Formats: sequence, C-alpha cells, structure tokens
Amino acid sequence: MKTMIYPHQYNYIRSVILRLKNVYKTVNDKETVKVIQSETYNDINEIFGHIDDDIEESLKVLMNIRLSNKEIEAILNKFLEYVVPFELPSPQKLQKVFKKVKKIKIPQFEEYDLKVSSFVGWNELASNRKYIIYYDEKKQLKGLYGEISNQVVKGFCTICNKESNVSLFMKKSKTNSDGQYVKKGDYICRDSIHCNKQLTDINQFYNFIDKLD
Ligand SMILES: [Zn+2]
Repeated sequence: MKTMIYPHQYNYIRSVILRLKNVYKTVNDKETVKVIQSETYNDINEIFGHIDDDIEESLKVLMNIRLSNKEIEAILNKFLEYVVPFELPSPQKLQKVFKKVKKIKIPQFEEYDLKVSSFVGWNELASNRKYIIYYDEKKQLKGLYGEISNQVVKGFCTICNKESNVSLFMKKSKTNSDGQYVKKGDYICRDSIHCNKQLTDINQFYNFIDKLD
C-alpha cells in the first residue's frame, strides 16, 4: 500500500532480469557474472521505497548462478502485485481532455496492460489518428491526438527508443501568428502497449511530448 512501484520501473526490473538470464547463456567469464548479478541486485531494491517481507523471498530466487525460464515468471508475476496501475478515466472527464472530439471511447485494457503502461495510446484508424493519454509530473489528465500514417516500418521508436514497428506520428501545432499551423512529430510504436512494455524510463516519453508542443 506504501511500497508502491511504477509501471516503467517494473519494465526496467524485467529488462535487467532478462539481461541476467542471458549472461547465463552468452558470457563465459566467471568474474563478470559476479558484478553483473551484484549490479542488478542494488538496482531493484533502490527502486522500491523500502524492502518488505516478501522482498527477501523474491531476491532469493535470483541468487542462483543458473536461473530457468519458469523461474522468471514469478519472480516477475510476484513482482507485478507491487505496481500502481494506470488510472483509466471515465468518458466524462475524458471528454474534457479531448473537448472537441465527438464522445470518444476507450478500447480493451487487461489488468496486465495498465500495469505496464506509463501512457495510454490507441489508434482510431477511421480517422488515421492516434489518441494518447498520460499523467505528467503531477498526477493529472493530459491528453493529445495526432495523425498517424498508415505505413508500418522497421525502425527505432522515438519514445521507447527501441527498434519496433513504427509509424510516423504528427501533431498539428501553431506557427508565428494565428491561422498558421505546421505539423510536428516522428516515428513511434504503432501499438502503444508494446511501446509501454519497453518504456523503461517515463522521461523518454515526456521528452517526446515536449518535442511536439
Ligand atoms: Zn515504442
């Protein structure tokens, strides 16, 4: 209840964990495995507020110099019950965010999804447009939408910064004096839940938004 970790922090923890199951496959040096293991141990607990009771039990599982593929799915599954999910709003106070769009509606969203999501984005292919909602540095509904091209292509996403299936996302800004508005944007993961899954640091995303305004 007060050991509350964030979705982006969870993905970080996942990414460093899956890094360790790879040093049991790629790296030969005995001395390197030592510091790597130690390096990630300090990271995990530092991300928490305080290390609880079932945090000892959990860090234990990783100790072994050889982990397994069924070993990771909890730890990880066990880790998931520590995350604050994304706060999905009601269409009324969502209509206030996109005050101009005609009573727009939200899609699926399993629990697992809101547990990994720093922002939430869905595509409205009818109007070739990606809607994005997020909270910002003081828990509040901030929302945008832009023109998402209908081309998908391999390439790095300028939000999660990982090679993905990207489509150019273009928001309509405003230039010098009124009535003059040029389009700004870049390539981002077409599917935003995937983007989120690999969104390791929430600022990456903030930086992208501050690129658009
Ligand atoms: Zn991405």
